[PDB]
Amino acid sequence: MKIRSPIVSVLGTTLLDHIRGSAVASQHIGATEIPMDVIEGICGDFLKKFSIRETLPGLFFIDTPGAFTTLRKRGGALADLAILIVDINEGFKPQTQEALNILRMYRTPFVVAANKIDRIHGWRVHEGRPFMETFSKQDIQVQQKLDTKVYELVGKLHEEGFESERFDRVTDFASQVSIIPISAITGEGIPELLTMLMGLAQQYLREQLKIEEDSPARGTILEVKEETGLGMTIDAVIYDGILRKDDTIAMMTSKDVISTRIRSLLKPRPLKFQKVDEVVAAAGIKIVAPGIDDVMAGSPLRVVTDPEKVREEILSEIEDIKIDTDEAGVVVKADTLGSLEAVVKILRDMYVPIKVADIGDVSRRDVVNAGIALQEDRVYGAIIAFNVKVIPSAAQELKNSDIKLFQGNVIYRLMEEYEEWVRGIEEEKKKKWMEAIIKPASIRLIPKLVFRQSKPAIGGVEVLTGVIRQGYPLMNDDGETVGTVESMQDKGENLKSASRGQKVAMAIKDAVYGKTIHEGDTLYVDIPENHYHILKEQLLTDEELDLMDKIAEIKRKKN
Repeated sequence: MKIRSPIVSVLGTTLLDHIRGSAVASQHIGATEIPMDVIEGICGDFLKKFSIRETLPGLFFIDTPGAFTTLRKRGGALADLAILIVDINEGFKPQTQEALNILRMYRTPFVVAANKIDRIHGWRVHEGRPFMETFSKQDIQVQQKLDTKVYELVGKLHEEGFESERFDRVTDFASQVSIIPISAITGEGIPELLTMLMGLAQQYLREQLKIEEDSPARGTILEVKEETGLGMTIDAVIYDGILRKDDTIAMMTSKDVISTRIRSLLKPRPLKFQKVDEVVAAAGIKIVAPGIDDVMAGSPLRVVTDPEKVREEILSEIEDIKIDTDEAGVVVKADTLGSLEAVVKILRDMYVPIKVADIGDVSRRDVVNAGIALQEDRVYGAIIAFNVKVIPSAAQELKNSDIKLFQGNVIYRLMEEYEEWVRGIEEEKKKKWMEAIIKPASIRLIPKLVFRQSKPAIGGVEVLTGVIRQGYPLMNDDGETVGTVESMQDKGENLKSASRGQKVAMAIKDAVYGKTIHEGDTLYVDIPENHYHILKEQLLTDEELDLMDKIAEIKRKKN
């Protein structure tokens, strides 16, 4: 058993391009590894406070700015730590909220590198010096301008739910994000950037770094791409175990689990490719093997021991990111395995059930399924398609509304759009169910306006409070039943609903003037006990509320 190097993804590049020079100024495919001794050489005595430095090989940086979403293992992120790069002059942006969203979602410890400090008006570069050193040599007004921009970032982070501060002012390192102002182009601030990473390693990394350097290699494919001279190849990161040139490895394709016997393991040329016999966890490597081509970026990579065990172990990992059930509802489609897992994770996070989740453009069958799910709660009758096009065959068999389609290349916007969409469809529901509820309404029988005594009694009437509807039951001042609103007419208009001080000619079935009903009388809607109870959730105008209590008192004298 060994303790490997933490894997660090960079979100938001000359960062590693000048960091690579850091060490070279004394190789992995898709990654750069900075040995611990080099880190200590760059970080003065600032590191001497972190005891994990004596046990780590160094830091393994993934050369993949963001997919991070593609850098994933069973359960989530393959990265142990992460740097979120923000431009300190431009401040926040969209891709920054998308990254933050993803970082908290996967719960990965991270630091923010407030890049481009060299671009602040009046700043004087001090090549490769720690931030504190260079900052203290700047003019008082230049120092103030950097703190102003930093605090604007602290502000945005706060709106987003993260408390944070410039690294040297952080209180409680576990909950505040540490912001390290830097300049990638210059080496300014890089020392503290690395010290805060060693800082996060000290705070959160233990058993996650333990590997069994002899066990069959556990990795993840980040790129399936052609290469001159060696057709299709695979670039992978190994996080546990050992991979050998003669190994057999299984991986997921878009349809099935396959395996291939490796022909070559290639890495960059030391200090185009260089062949190697093996690689140990904490490695980025290019693989040359036969039946790849349809291999999925983001798929697990496993050297094969037992074909049955490896096969189902891979199948189950993917089973969680697919879902093709019948129940629930909501269809999700992303352009990649990682994205898909991110979206499904966020949705699954919002307890929103899913019926479909897969890769590829929206298809007729996705629309059909959005329908089968629409048949129960139109809130599910939606298609959420992340960075994926809509096949013509489905853009037509989708014409019939009822199934909303959210498109976009940014995940939080789509989610925001979903939630609010659900909001309207959520209000445009109570309402629908409200109509079926008999609201409070009061009515006054205008004197000297009797057009008919019995049969429908018919008289001029004024709406006192609320809204009386055709069919509403009417009762006495003493709770006695009087009749039912048969029909209404305002001047020449036939109505079923009348409010305010409307005044109309009203036909009242079952009522009889100078008997059951009397001119001048005030009649009240005979709301049903149950309907009344539904005052909760369903709750009016300051009048309908006072009236509801009155109807209550009125009936109360009998219950």
